[PDB]
Amino acid sequence: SHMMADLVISSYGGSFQDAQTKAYFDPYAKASGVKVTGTTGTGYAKVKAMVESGNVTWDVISAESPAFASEVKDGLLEPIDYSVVKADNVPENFRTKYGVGYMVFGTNLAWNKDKFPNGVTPAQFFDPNVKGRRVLPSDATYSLEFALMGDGVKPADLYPLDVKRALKVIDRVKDQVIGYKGASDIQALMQQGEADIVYAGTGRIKNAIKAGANWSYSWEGALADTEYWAVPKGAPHAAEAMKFINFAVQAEPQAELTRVIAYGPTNVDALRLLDPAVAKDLPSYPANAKLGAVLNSKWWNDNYDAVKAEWTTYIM
Ligand SMILES: O=C(O)[C@@H]1C=CC(=O)N1C[C@@H](O)[C@@H](O)[C@H](O)[C@H](O)CO
Ligand code: NA
Repeated sequence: SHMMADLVISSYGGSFQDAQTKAYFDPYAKASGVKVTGTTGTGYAKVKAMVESGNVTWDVISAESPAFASEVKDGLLEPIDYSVVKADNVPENFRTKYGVGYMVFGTNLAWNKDKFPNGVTPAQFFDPNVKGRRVLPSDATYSLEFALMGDGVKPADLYPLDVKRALKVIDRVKDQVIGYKGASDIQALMQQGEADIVYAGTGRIKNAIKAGANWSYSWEGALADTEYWAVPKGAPHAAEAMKFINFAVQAEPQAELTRVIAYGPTNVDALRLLDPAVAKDLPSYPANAKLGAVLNSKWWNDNYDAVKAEWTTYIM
């Protein structure tokens, strides 16, 4: 097998995609001689539509664990070729039949420092007396766990999610929620000063700060999740996709990703390559982990369809 066209990788755009281009896409292109083209739009609904039409234009996707669970459940993915993906320094739990866990990321409460000098706690985010333009994630995933922790549900007691309660909690501040947005849209709103309080990926928050946004954040009520490399069923360059995944999950590219954006590696040999201070900005850091929870992809696997049908009518 050899690439005669570009290898198309679907991700989330903005600063995270810039980080993937710098750590993974351009280094892979240089190492292999493959032309690599990053695109946006990754998500369960789009992967489903594309795979079922038989018009697969994405060779690799980046999938968050609930989207990945739905994709696996619908048989939308090629099994990973582990004769090609060789990464024994990536723990076996991340090397799944249909995807390779390559990143651990937190989703955190962040606030504009000038609007909130004393910060914002998850309880304050869901307090109608606290005035501020709020932005929640675009889907029910992450949003529901945040609402529940904001309402005093202990991280250890999160799952099974009390969906009715979570929606009643969001109801308290719904009139102050300006949007249910994707990661790139949230970072843009922070930088432009069009939002005052958000729930977003740590890397997006810290990149907005790097760009001059006077915002702060905390690990209180944060939700950690795993991101996977997967290959849509019927991907025209499925074998080439395996070679990219193999390259990308090695210690050095994984370290280059965490160098540019505050998301964590799955490769155990990546952290010794990085500044020891990066550890403290990751979900696995014990002082951080105790203040939030880890997304339960088994619960989402079993409840996503029911939650989605409700969420759509809820935001509309
Ligand atoms: O793009 C990012 O920086 C981060 C990094 C991994 C990831 O899946 N991200 C997106 C999620 O934080 C989030 O935007 C999610 O896709 C939406 O809320 C819809 O489920
Ligand atoms: Na979401």
